[PDB]
Amino acid sequence: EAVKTFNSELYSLNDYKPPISKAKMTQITKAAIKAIKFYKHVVQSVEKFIQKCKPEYKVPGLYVIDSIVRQSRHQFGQEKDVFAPRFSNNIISTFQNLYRCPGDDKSKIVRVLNLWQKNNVFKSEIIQPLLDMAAAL
Ligand SMILES: [N+]
Ligand SMILES: [N+]
Ligand SMILES: [N+]
Ligand SMILES: [N+]
Ligand SMILES: [N+]
Ligand SMILES: [N+]
Repeated sequence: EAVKTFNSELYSLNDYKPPISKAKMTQITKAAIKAIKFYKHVVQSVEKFIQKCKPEYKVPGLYVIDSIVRQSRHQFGQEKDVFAPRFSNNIISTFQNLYRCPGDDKSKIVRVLNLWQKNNVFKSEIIQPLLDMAAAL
């Protein structure tokens, strides 16, 4: 139900040509956060979206992760945020999927990683392999 509403908004990305509207991203993020009880379902849905989506939607999918983790850290506290730790479990595979984006979108991913590193959204042991994966392409 809370997960149904989130899935609905997430998959609605398919109706749009990137870049995605701020208002749409906000709606997806707010739905994720309202559904914090079901954070595992939320993370699983985002990961599935990114695995299966067309190449033009990989960066939008990453922005969904970025938007959820930023809002959750702001709203619940960096130490208490449940989203970044849960996304970390499969993150190497998530990014393997993300890097199968158009070559003109690769820089957008590295930008996100650079900001995550600066703000310590993940520790170096997670961020560095993700940075290494960009360089290896
Ligand atoms: N998808
Ligand atoms: N993309
Ligand atoms: N939290
Ligand atoms: N959280
Ligand atoms: N992930
Ligand atoms: N970021």
